[PDB]
Amino acid sequence: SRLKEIDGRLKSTKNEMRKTNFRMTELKMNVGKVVDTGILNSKINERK
Amino acid sequence: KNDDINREAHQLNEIRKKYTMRKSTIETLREKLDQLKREARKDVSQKIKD
Amino acid sequence: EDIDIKRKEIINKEGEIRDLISEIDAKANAINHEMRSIQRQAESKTKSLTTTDKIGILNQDQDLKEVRDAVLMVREHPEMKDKILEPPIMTVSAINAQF
Amino acid sequence: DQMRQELEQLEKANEKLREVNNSLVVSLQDVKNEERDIQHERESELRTI
Repeated sequence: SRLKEIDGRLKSTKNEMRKTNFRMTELKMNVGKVVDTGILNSKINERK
Repeated sequence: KNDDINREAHQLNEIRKKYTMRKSTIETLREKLDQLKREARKDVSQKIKD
Repeated sequence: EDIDIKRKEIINKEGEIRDLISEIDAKANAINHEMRSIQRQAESKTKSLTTTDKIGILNQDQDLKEVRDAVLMVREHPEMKDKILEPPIMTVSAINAQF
Repeated sequence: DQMRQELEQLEKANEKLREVNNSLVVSLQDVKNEERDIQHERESELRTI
């Protein structure tokens, strides 16, 4: 019974590891969202 | 490899936004200034005939 | 968009590989403790007196096992060790086998 | 960058999970060895009786 409890804890820990790794990689993939630093500069120059 | 391709993507995104910036220059300076000067005339034959 | 897709694919591959890291750690820990347990068993067997002393001879019979337990308790009990000694099979040694 | 900060935090969390998993496997293997020893003792005693 103790072995089964520890095995269940082990499986839960492995699932948590997989979830955390995939969330980390999703955080990495969130860098690729299109960040834009363009049009504003033209209007800045014109206004100045 | 992923980081290298991401850096290339960011460079090209900045390039595209510089292009959009030049497009905005076109829209305002090329046209809005053109429209402002064209309408500022109000056909001076107006004030002249006044 | 294409680079974002490739980045997400490679990143999911990285996450999946990272999953197969701590699982390998679990396997390594289990195998290491198997190593330790089996090595401890080997060490205990090596420590065994292999029936050298007459107390080791006492390992060969249930009543002799009780006698061995009594001898061990006597060793653990100094008050029961000075007054009560090991049996003449252990304490007393004959000169030869015929004696 | 903020996603990278959370990436670092969850990397620390994943390393902690690795340590917890290793400790749990240590305990599991020790209890397995205890099970094997108890079962062998049971077999020996039952055979003798």
